[PDB]
Amino acid sequence: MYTFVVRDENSSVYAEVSRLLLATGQWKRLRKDNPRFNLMLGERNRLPFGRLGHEPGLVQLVNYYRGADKLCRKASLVKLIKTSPELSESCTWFPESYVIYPDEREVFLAAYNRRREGREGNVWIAKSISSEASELLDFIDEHVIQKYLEKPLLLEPGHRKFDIRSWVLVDHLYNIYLYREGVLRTSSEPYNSATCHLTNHCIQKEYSKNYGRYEEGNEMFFEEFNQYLMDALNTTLENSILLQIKHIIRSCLMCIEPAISTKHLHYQSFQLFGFDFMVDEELKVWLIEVNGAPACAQKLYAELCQGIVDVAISSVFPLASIFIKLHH
Amino acid sequence: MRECISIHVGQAGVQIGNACWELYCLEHGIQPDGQMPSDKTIGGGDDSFNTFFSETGAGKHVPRAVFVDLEPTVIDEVRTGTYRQLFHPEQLITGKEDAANNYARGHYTIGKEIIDLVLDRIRKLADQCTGLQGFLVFHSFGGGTGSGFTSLLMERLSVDYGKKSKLEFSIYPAPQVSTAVVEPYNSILTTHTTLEHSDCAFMVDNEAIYDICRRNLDIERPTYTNLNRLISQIVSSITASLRFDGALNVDLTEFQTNLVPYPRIHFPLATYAPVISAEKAYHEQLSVAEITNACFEPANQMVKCDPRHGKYMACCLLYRGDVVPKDVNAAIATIKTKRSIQFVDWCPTGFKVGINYQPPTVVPGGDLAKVQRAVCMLSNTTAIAEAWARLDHKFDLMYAKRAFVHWYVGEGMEEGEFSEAREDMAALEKDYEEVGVD
Amino acid sequence: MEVIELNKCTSGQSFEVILKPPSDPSLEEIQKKLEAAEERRKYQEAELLKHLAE
Amino acid sequence: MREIVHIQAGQCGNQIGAKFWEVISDEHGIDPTGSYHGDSDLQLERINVYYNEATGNKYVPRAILVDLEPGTMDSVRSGPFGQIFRPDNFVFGQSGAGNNWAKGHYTEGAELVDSVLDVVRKESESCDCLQGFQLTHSLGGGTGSGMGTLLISKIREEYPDRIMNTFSVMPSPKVSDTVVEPYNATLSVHQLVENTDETYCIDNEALYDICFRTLKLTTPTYGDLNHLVSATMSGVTTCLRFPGQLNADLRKLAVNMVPFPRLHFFMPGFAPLTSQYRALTVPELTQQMFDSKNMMAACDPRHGRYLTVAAIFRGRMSMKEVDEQMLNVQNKNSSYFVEWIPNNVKTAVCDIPPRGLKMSATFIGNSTAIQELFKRISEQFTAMFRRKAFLHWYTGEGMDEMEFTEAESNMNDLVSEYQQYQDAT
Ligand SMILES: Nc1nc2c(ncn2[C@@H]2O[C@H](COP(=O)(O)OP(=O)(O)OP(=O)(O)O)[C@@H](O)[C@H]2O)c(=O)[nH]1
Ligand SMILES: Nc1ncnc2c1ncn2[C@@H]1O[C@H](COP(=O)(O)OP(=O)(O)CP(=O)(O)O)[C@@H](O)[C@H]1O
Ligand SMILES: Nc1nc2c(ncn2[C@@H]2O[C@H](COP(=O)(O)OP(=O)(O)O)[C@@H](O)[C@H]2O)c(=O)[nH]1
Ligand SMILES: [Ca+2]
Ligand SMILES: [Ca+2]
Ligand SMILES: [Ca+2]
Ligand SMILES: [Ca+2]
Ligand SMILES: [Mg+2]
Ligand SMILES: [Mg+2]
Ligand SMILES: [Mg+2]
Repeated sequence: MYTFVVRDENSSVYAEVSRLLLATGQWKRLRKDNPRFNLMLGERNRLPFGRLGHEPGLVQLVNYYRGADKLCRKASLVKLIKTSPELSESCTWFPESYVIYPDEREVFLAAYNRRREGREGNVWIAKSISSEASELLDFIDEHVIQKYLEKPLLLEPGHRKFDIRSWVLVDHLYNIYLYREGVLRTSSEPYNSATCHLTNHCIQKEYSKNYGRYEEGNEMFFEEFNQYLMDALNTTLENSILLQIKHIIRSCLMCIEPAISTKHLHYQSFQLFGFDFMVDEELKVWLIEVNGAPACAQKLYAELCQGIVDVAISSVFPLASIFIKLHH
Repeated sequence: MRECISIHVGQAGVQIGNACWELYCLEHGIQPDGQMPSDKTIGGGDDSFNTFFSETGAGKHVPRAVFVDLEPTVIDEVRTGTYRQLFHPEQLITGKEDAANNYARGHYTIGKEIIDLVLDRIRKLADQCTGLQGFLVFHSFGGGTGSGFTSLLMERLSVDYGKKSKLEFSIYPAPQVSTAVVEPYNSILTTHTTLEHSDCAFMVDNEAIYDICRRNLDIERPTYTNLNRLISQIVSSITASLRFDGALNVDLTEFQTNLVPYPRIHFPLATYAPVISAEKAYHEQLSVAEITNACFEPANQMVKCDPRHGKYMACCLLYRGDVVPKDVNAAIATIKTKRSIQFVDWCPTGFKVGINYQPPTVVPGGDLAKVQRAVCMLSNTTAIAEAWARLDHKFDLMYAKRAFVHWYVGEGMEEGEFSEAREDMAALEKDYEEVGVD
Repeated sequence: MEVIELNKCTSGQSFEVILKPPSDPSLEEIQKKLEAAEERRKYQEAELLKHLAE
Repeated sequence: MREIVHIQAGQCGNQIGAKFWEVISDEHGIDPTGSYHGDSDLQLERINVYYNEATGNKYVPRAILVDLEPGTMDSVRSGPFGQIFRPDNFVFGQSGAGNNWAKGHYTEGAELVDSVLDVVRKESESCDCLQGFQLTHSLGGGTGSGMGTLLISKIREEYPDRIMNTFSVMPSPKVSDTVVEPYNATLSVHQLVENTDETYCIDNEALYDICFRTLKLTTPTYGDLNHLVSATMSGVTTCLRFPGQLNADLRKLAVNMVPFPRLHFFMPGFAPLTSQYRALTVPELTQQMFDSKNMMAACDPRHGRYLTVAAIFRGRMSMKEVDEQMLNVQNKNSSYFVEWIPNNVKTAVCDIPPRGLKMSATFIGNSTAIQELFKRISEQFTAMFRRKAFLHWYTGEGMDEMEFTEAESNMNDLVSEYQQYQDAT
């Protein structure tokens, strides 16, 4: 009999994981503060990594990688990509970005002034969209600024934007598992270069009349998107987009591996990641963000969560494929 | 030549001290009867080993050490053991009934009755010193004497030797070999009372030593004898600079200068390699690069923690055996491009290196195999605060219910000293996070 | 890197390699604590012996 | 030399006390004449905890035999090891106590108590470092219960800085002599709550069930019950009588086992309990040790939570395997161990096994389920007290009804105190 604790009630993914473990009859849940656990479904903030791996006779596993915030924070990612030689500023798959404190202000202007000088695309986005640098800087003082993909791939019918969410699982041995099923969080509004710009699933259901016109929940899954690519552009999702996604995933994860690996550590880590990608009109893939505590598509919760138990949990705690192993 | 006085307090301190002086004798070629053939200046001298050993007219080399325990049984072992001839009885101080794993009992009730006798015996050794530089104090956190009496002794020493340095070798409590449920209480209590009086303290977590013995020496259930043999190796490599010719950490003041920029943050993490079982007939001798790379594996640290998530303030590499500086720098260059080594912005990223050509000595018939070269890294990393957080958490669980507190109040201690010592620990954890976290 | 302060002798040598530049209470006050603790002990015992006398 | 002074009072106390000295005398290689004939230095390394050394290298138990009538003590003096006891340490009266706490505590007992304390003082004065005292007695009678607790109160007055330890036999209607046993036990428990540091609660109900259900004894006698008790007493004192690191003296044991001063009543357990040549593996000892059917207090451990536990394994065995099995018990049933006392289970291992066994395990638990024992006594007490039944036996000795009311309230407080910590998280 194995034991585990739940310390993140708001976790929808591991709520299902916790439900699956109990339904196995070979796992027992303890109080959130009972130390004699095998598995910790930890909280998102201030997880006490320092208290793990100090229980004699307990192989302890936690569902987060200590130090992974460097990859899953707006400013952290930008700094990691510019400062890591494994990635370098010669990173062809990451949008030109700059960290701005309410610092790289002078650098953001040096490149901004060159774009208005060159008369080329000079639209950016701020987060933690405008062609005027002053409006962005005045806004942050009330973050990060990267180039806004003004030439994005638009789905038809609709002439509309979207983004790609990929779920990546990393086990205690640091194998990279890419869930075969992704989702396109689409914008049900046509793209206007002068709600249709932010593909967020929440902004689409709250500020879009056409929420659900083309696809249910503004979510197009890979089976359909692949067929569209074949019918519209005479290509496959694998060749045109998925190769670049796999390349970006392992590049990012292999970069921080020396800093977060638990290979020789007194406790073990696994973690589910959410990568968000943008595709341009020329079928180039861009990394937008990495989510350290992502949710899953309603339809795929069952399959993904079951794969977490198979490869991430039962692999360390055996009982009595839906992933792609990105080798490295 | 400046002398150092070693003080061993409680069972842990006494038994560990017994293992270190045994190892010192083997290293300096001092026989159990105190005679030292290689010592040509009979009955005197100011050599490097004279910082730890005095000399009698008959040629005996006597450890500059005092053993203190509120119970006689442990120190009776030294009185009748192999090296009984080393010490004169004035150095071995024992009581009748111990502190019963009760800090308050060791500090107030029983400590008050024996503190003056220990000081007088220590004063006797200080009077034989032409230039005393300070003390090395060995003790456990968890015992009633090692925790309670040590903190009282450290207080009085600051009064009677305000200028002298004081270094600790502290045994951090581990349930796999612990003997009292209240050891977290005694740990916080003695760390709070001793903090201002200690210049540099090397914590050894029994958990880490235990697992090292099981994993690298193939000991199913290690005993104190197994643990203390290994701890004496680490202690020896740390004090070798005081006992041998050299230019790194030549006096106790240099330990503070090289390892402790912030006074309260005076707990360097010790990492040792290699640990090879003597049962392995043939073993591949590890290189300078391999044993240096091992200095950044948590599995080899004296306290299990992750320096990757934390910043460095200083780093010393102490090599014993066949090591030349060229190989050290080559190994360091390689490691810097593969490890996560972050220093605080206000500190240089570097290593103070010391090499002693004499390879490590091993107790004949012990568990550690002879090796061609070994290294002890001393790194002041903020990651060692993980041990404080673990300890303060166990403290909080029990104290919220006042569990066992009556044992301490009954000895004259006030309940407020608990939260005061806990507040001090809370501040200590805050300091570490300021220095190590962005 | 940069090697500095190289010192050599018969028994070994030491040096420093840099990879990158940066960017008490008195005896009286103690005695009052001890005697105060011993006082509380005697008080608590006296109250016990008072309870036993009753 | 941390000497312990043993006291046994009343019929029950002197009968279990005598068996206890027969058992440990054999373990330490001492014969009925006081001479040593063992083959291991471990037998004598801590022999001074319970034995005085006399002329001719004789070993004399540091035991004081007390009773208000000579009957049981005359039997002890003629028993197997009767001659080993110091003659001057037999302190006895003639009137008896009539199974009456008031007689032992206030009238008949008061006349004899000073004589006992004279012998206690002579034993203590010659102690290099006196640990404290251990008393064997029952709570349902008059001498052991009434005079036993009077002795405890007067010993504490003269030796307030010494540990007070008792083996207290709890009455049960299943194994009962008189109907007033709940009165005597309730009055005694209040004394114990205040004036002992450690009390092993030995329930005659548990002893009988083990003899009947487990050992297959259809008609158990007191002699059968005492065989379990003397075997348990040998186990719980193993750490005191042999060299060791854990719970090796009375005060360190109390520091590990008593988180709150009044909650010092322990459930003892023993394994194996067999009706016999078969080898008992380390996993088997551990499961049986924590099995309620091996407990001596007739309380369900799963009805409460463990504040603290002391375990002792005796015999040649794998200490590695012992550590593994103890960790398995806690990690498998961690809900029954309070989480606000980390690492509250301590384990000791002694190389010398008890007589007849290659391996044994003794369990000492501070569980909140012990409240079931005090609730049982409180219900039986109240059933009679509400009608003042049998009170005249006590008012005739000078006691007032108020003192019964206070003893009732005190034990109900004790039950409420245990319930408080059974819900703490
Ligand atoms: N490494 C090591 N740890 C020890 C040794 N002896 C005891 N300990 C640890 O020290 C703690 C117990 O404290 P002790 O040193 O035995 O107690 P004490 O200082 O003698 O004080 P008293 O309570 O009066 O006996 C526990 O955590 C033990 O695991 C030893 O020889 N080596
Ligand atoms: N550089 C860029 N170019 C083009 N579109 C961009 C962009 N940066 C962001 N976007 C758009 O803005 C949307 C929201 O981006 P953002 O990374 O802030 O989502 P978010 O982090 O606030 C919620 P989640 O964590 O689920 O992704 C993206 O889905 C995308 O449509
Ligand atoms: N286990 C055990 N219990 C006993 C023995 N003798 C009496 N008792 C119990 O002790 C209680 C009676 O106390 P007793 O010792 O006979 O009275 P006392 O002589 O005045 O102390 C009853 O609950 C009996 O069940 C015995 O030899 N063994
Ligand atoms: Ca000399
Ligand atoms: Ca000072
Ligand atoms: Ca009379
Ligand atoms: Ca008298
Ligand atoms: Mg986000
Ligand atoms: Mg001790
Ligand atoms: Mg009777």
